Amino acid sequence: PRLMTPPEAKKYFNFRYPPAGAERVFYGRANDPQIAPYLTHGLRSKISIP
Amino acid sequence: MREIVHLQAGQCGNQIGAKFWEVISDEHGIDPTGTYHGDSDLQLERINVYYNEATGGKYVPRAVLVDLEPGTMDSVRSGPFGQIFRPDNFVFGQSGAGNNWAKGHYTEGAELVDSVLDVVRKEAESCDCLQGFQLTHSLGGGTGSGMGTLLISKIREEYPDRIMNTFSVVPSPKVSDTVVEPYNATLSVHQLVENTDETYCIDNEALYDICFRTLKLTTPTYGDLNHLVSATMSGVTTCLRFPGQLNADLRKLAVNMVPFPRLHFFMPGFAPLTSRGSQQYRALTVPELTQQMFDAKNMMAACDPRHGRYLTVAAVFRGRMSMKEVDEQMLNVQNKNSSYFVEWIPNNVKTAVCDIPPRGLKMSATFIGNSTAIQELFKRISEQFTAMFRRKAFLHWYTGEGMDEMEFTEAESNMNDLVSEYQQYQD
Amino acid sequence: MREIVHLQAGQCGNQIGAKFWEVISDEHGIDPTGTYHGDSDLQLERINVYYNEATGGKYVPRAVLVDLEPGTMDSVRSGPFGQIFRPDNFVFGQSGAGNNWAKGHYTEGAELVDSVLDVVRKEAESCDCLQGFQLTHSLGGGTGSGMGTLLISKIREEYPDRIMNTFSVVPSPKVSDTVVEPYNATLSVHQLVENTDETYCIDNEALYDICFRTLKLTTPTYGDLNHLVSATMSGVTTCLRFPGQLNADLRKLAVNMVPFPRLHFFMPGFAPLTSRGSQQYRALTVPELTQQMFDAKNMMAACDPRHGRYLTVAAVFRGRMSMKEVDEQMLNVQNKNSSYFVEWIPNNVKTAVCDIPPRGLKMSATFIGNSTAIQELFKRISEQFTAMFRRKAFLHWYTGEGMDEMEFTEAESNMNDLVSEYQQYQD
Amino acid sequence: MRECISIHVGQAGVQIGNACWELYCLEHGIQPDGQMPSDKTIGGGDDSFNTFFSETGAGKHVPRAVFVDLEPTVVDEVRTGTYRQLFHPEQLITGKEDAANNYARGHYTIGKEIVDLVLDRIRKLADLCTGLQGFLIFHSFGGGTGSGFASLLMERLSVDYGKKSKLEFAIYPAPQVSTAVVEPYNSILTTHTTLEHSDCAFMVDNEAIYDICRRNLDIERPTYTNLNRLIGQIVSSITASLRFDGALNVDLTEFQTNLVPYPRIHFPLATYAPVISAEKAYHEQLSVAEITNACFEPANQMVKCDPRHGKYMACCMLYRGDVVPKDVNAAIATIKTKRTIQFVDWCPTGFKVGINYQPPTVVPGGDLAKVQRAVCMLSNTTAIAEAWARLDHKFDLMYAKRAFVHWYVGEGMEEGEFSEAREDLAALEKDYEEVGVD
Amino acid sequence: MRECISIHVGQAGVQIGNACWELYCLEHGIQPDGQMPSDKTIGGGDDSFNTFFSETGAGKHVPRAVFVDLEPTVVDEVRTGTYRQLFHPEQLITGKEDAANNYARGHYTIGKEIVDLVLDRIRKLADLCTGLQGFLIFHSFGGGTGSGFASLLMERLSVDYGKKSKLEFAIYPAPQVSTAVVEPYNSILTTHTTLEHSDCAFMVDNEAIYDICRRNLDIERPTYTNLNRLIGQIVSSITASLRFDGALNVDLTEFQTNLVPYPRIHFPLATYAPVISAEKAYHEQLSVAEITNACFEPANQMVKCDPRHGKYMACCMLYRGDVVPKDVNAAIATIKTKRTIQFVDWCPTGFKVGINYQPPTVVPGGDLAKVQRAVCMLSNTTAIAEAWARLDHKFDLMYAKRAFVHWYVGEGMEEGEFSEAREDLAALEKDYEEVGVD
Ligand SMILES: Nc1nc2c(ncn2[C@@H]2O[C@H](COP(=O)(O)OP(=O)(O)OP(=O)(O)O)[C@@H](O)[C@H]2O)c(=O)[nH]1
Ligand SMILES: Nc1nc2c(ncn2[C@@H]2O[C@H](COP(=O)(O)OP(=O)(O)OP(=O)(O)O)[C@@H](O)[C@H]2O)c(=O)[nH]1
Ligand SMILES: Nc1nc2c(ncn2[C@@H]2O[C@H](COP(=O)(O)OP(=O)(O)OP(=O)(O)O)[C@@H](O)[C@H]2O)c(=O)[nH]1
Ligand SMILES: Nc1nc2c(ncn2[C@@H]2O[C@H](COP(=O)(O)OP(=O)(O)OP(=O)(O)O)[C@@H](O)[C@H]2O)c(=O)[nH]1
Repeated sequence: PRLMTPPEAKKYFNFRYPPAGAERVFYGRANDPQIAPYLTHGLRSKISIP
Repeated sequence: MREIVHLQAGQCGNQIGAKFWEVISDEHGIDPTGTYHGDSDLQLERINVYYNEATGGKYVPRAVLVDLEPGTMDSVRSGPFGQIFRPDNFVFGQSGAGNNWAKGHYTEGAELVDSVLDVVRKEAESCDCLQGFQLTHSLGGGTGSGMGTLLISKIREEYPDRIMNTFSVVPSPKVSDTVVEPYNATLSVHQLVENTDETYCIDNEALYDICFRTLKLTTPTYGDLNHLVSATMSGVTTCLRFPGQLNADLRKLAVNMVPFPRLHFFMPGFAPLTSRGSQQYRALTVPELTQQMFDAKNMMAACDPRHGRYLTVAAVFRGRMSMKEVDEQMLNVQNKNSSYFVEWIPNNVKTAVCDIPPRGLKMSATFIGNSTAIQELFKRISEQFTAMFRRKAFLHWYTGEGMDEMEFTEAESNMNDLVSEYQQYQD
Repeated sequence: MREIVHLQAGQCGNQIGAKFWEVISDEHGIDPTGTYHGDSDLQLERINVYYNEATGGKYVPRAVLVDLEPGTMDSVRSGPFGQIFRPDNFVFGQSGAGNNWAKGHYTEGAELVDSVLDVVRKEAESCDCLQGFQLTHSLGGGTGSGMGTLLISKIREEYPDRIMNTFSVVPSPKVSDTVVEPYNATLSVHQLVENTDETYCIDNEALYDICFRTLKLTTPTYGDLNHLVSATMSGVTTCLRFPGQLNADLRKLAVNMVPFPRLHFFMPGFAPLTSRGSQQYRALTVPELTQQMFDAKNMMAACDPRHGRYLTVAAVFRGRMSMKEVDEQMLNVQNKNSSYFVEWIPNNVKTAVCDIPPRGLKMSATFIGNSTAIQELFKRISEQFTAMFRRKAFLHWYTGEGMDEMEFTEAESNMNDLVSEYQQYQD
Repeated sequence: MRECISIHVGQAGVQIGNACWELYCLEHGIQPDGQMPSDKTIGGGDDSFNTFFSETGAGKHVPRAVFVDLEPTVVDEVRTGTYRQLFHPEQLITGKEDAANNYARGHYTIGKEIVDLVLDRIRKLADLCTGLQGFLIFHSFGGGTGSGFASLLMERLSVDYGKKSKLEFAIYPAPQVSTAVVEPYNSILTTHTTLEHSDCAFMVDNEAIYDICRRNLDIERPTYTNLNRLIGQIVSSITASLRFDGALNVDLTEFQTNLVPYPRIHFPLATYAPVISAEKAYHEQLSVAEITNACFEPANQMVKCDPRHGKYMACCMLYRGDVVPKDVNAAIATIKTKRTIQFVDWCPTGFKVGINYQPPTVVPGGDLAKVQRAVCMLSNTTAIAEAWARLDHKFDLMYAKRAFVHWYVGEGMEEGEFSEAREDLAALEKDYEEVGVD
Repeated sequence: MRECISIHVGQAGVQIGNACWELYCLEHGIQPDGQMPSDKTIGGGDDSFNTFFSETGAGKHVPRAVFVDLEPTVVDEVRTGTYRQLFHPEQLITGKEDAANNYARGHYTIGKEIVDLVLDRIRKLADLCTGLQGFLIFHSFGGGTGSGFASLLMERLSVDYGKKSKLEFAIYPAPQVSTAVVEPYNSILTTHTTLEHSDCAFMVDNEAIYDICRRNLDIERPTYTNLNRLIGQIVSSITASLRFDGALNVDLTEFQTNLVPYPRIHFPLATYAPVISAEKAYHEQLSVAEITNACFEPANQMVKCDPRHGKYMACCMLYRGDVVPKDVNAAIATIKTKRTIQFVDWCPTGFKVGINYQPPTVVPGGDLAKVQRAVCMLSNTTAIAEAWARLDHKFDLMYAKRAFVHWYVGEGMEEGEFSEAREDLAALEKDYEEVGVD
């Protein structure tokens, strides 16, 4: 069988078709090639220490 | 998101659609095998409007090919992009056409509608949210007329809330080849007006004249003429697929172009047409584009609107331009011919700017107009229909399949009403 | 644990199962010699539901072959997997059949029921605790209907606490080949309706139509038809043998399809059927599977339920799915045709999710249907009996055996009761 | 001391049970082996695990739960999983036959010979327990196995042990989605049996669980993994008071007394406010106010109920994390001043606050956010009666035409018990508006 | 404290909202990442950004504005811009269907299921706000989506919050240029719906802005980028009083009280005097005198109204930069001595002066000048009635010949609402006529 996707066509295939490992979550076109240094740090703003 | 599914019908539209489709793939850069060679993000981004995607990077067209004669389809299937189209989408009947409107409208269509309506509702369930349908066919074409008139009635009740785009070609006024064609036209255009909302009017005689005019290459192929008309349909679709502050929806345009319900018949208009030396003899500037854009010689659809006046004019511009030049060029034509519009509506121009230039040139545009130049068209057929209805020539065939002169009476009577209606509101 | 024991009867069920066990064995990956090639832990895991253990890693099929004629079994034993089949399980009669129901139900059966009963209980004692039994045969089969009717009666009192799965093929409506075939139908279905709890209905004409539609290969084998139905029986049995959050027990299912006792006849439904190009033209997506799952053309059992309505719907899904695409898809079809269900019961869907995909395709399913479409089936035969019982054709054979038309009187009376019964529940 | 016992009935109730212990072993840092590193936490089994685990001299944290099921596949499958060494094989009570979705079959045919063995586990777990505040029951109403078996055992644990709490948790039947039509039989059977013995029932619905995933979590296909992770966080949040402390400490005994107004009705609702996707909360802020605006927002609850179609009587918020009481009482006062929130005037105050300084942690390979200030909302309203009102018109038509009755009377039952429930459910419904009306 | 919430409706009004926020991030120096350098301005969110940005302890500046539109093309593309990480994903309210330039389609067909979403944003923005002096609405009269949607939204925000100010900024229709002929339809619909709820509307027109480009800025081929820069500068200057201080500080509330003479008519005109190309300003000098002659020069206004065709009522002069009252009060006194400046005698004084010491900076890659002394001229004059007078003779024609009526009545509307607007417009003109009469 053919290759699942051309090397540059994965992102739009994932975006247009959410079945990127079954119907998976895709973000916008902007973040498709961006670096993602997000999963390590925290989310909450802070705790105001008096 | 909002998508479009295409209909390919009539032995003509069998030709146009492939030419239309191969242009779009060449516009988007997909190889004939179907494996898109990704080069432009935006054409990658907005290919979903017309295509679904199979496994392995294969954009399947959402088009429906229907006919009766196999050899046309076999030639189409053996074409450069037949592999891109589906045997599922290859639907046909088990009979020859004979170029009879009613045989496909009453006899042959009866056992073929069930198949296609199932197919078109299958693809309807495949897609989520639609703008509507577009149909490529002819009004003077026997198989396209019979099936097209049938399906447009059927598609109305199933989805009366979509876009019923129609793309038909007017047969040559000087000679129709088909001598029963004025019967075929009158029957079809009768059914068309009630069921349609948009109609593209194209005549081939202008296309030959344009070939002598700017193509200058004496002996073309009809496919080249298809390459011309497809560019007109490509540009009006570049609005939807491409970004830029242009308002693209046909409804966005339809309410802008259509003043009143019965106005369905419209003329295209295309931008720079260039000959052998003029490609490097042309100073491609917005003023000279608008000049050639508003040239009575650039007319290709029916005839010169010089004999009448202009109800609605709308031109979409494609390339790296600005609001101001199109604005000043817009005001020039108002000052140029102020008297040749109607006092009914001033500022009858609608403008949309596609910032995405085509592949092969940068400065381009497309024009859609609703002028008062269609009177000559149906009045021509009026003398045709009357003289042939005068002595009911070639009638024993249509009485054989089950038709009567009474259907003809109201069809032309409806035609006569639209003759007056175009007359009163301008004259 | 809970296991399954099979019976193969009638010369069709000889060809039916023989494809069906090879389907099971190759799925589990055992060689023709019988030495299992250990590749999947889970298939080594739940093989015990159908196979017992011999010395050296050979899994004996726990099914018993019964017949009267040598040649049919001569093929299967000389067939690819006759070696894994048991000569101990090959019980047969020393007489021909004649395709006469009474001979197999009164004459030939008498000296063979003793042996088969002693056999089946021996494997019954070999195993611990069944779910029940399943049978491959034909209602239109001469020896299959004759033997099974006897055995189903005897097995009822022996073990009235298990599952009486029955898999019978309905003959071709247009031509039955056998001319006394309808007589066999009455004699079978009359006794079937009491003793059985589950019945599968299969027709070859649809299998032919399936071949023209999706197989598109013109000339198939009957083994191909055996392969198709084996895929159908395998799918419902993949539920029991394979993990995944699906509740698989037939009684877990049977209580979910059977609102009232007389509902024994059920129609199957299978998952993606593809053509020569569609394999690489198909995006294997949840909608198009379910769209193809609910296709009147993908129907294969008897006839189109469009003429009637749906009593219950139950489809089990095999592949790597989630609980929500199955959730949303039922809402789509529920809203699509809400009226074509019965107002007696809303929300008649019974879905199971098997996470262990098949070997060769990943995303699959199976559907079992109980609709209001069986009326035409026994209606069709009903005119035959009222006709051919008007003057009693072919009567001297059966009457010579000891048959009396009184038996026919109640058999038709019972079915005409079912005619109203199926009619009254929906109408 | 301060401990409890978890009960997980039916294979529907076990994969969720697997997840919570997977979650629970995380905050205690329990390695899949069953032992800590060289650090010192083991002893006579007395540390943070003593309320949840049983880490005796062997050094292995023994979970205080029984995973009982009647189909061996998944329970043997999870016995091939990751923490199966931690799990005790006969605390992983399996069954060889199912109930065919039939309440009575699981209540009469097979449960008799199994509950005694389960009782053996219960008493032999009871002896090693010291305080054992109560039981934690995970089940389902539309149980192919969960419904019938739970009913008989929750009677047997009630009759011998009628002096302690029993905490039950089940998925409510989806109002417009039903995998089968047997559930209206067994679910109403479960309701009438439980009410006179059940202590405090908490329901949830998966559709809204899915709905929130693609609302704020932005997940258009979650799984049981996430679904169990969400509810596992819920049961983790309510159990943080037993694990750690805060400004004040509360117990399930206080939960029962202060939540249920009157007998019979013991059906509050659970909600978690800081449910959000990964990337969202990073570039905003969450404080007491907006999460309190989020907590009581009518579309944030996992049960299909409109609070404006009912009236409030109880509301319990469980502030897990570091928050000062200042913004707490200020916010709820503004909530009290809110006119749309129509509490019943029978209760001037209806707010039970539980403060625990411990920040809720993430699960590795998870989808939740990493939040310090969190709240679990435990509240009851009379906007719930329409759910049973939905079920009764679902049930009344079907009983009139008596579908599937041959299945049930075939295995030895009759219609009198089915008759009992309809006026009992009528008894439930007329109680709801009478307490609803002033 | 001192803040507001900006509203950006219409794919016309979305790029302009980007540019001002782009312009805004320049003067306060926001890096596109979302955080300052190592320098300390982050905290509880209280600094120059607190009036516009919500830079919580995460350090990320959150614009207090919502971008709403109905086509995903541009919004997703600007979500592919440079500051999209700053922009909240679903404050970028996107849409999937258009109004097709139809006011009522954008007012009735699709508005219902979107306003609930944006109202959630508004309240969840309102709760975190402290003072929220009002709202900044960016829209357009000839709105394909601007017209219908803004009109519906400005209703509920008025009815639910009728105690705060509402700032309306929109492009006025071009007098003789018409890209669409349904534009007179929706425009008059917007006016009659907004005259009784809008607080203060401010109109601009493109043609004169283009005319300015090639007169003094010397650009015969500008773009939106410069166009949105100029109005982006315009709103930046009026918000400088919120940003920085001066000798005295003025607020929109004073603007409302001191500009609108009487109810209904709340339509002043804004003009910025130092609009000069870069190289011109070099070899020339700017002082209060000549720039004030320029601001009162008839052709300097961006709206096609003729000052000596009308009479003046109010005037606002926002001196942003280094100025002293001495030359300030002298120049305006000379204007009072000027005879061509014909104010209405009802107001002996009509001058509202605002000084701001902060000089208007240039923007990198821009086309403005190096301004040290600047002003926006906000004034209302009777010369505006001709524009609506242009509209009605435009409007009265096609209404007699009922062009495009089938489209609007096809989606469910009637001519009575088209009827009401004309005497409303007649009411304004006769109102405009009477107030012009002494
Ligand atoms: N394909 C094709 N069609 C042409 C060409 N020139 C004129 N036509 C006309 O296009 C019409 C449309 O084709 P169909 O609608 O498929 O015609 P039909 O229904 O099969 O019956 P006929 O019109 O008699 O051919 C034909 O009737 C031709 O008269 C050409 O060069 N190529
Ligand atoms: N094996 C087999 N059976 C078929 C085929 N096509 C139709 N059948 C029918 O399947 C039925 C079942 O076979 P059996 O029950 O074993 O037949 P029998 O009892 O020996 O007597 P007959 O039915 O008269 O053949 C037959 O009656 C055939 O009519 C086929 O291709 N192969
Ligand atoms: N609690 C729970 N429910 C699930 C899960 N997955 C699907 N469900 C739903 O919960 C229901 C489980 O009820 P039952 O099937 O009766 O469970 P049971 O009584 O233990 O018996 P089984 O049928 O073997 O599972 C199913 O109908 C599903 O719709 C899950 O992981 N956990
Ligand atoms: N405010 C603004 N207007 C623009 C810009 N560019 C062009 N325009 C004008 O603004 C008008 C846009 O109005 P509408 O077409 O009603 O905009 P909409 O209601 O958001 O919906 P669309 O029809 O899709 O644009 C156009 O007619 C242009 O003449 C721009 O960058 N900003």
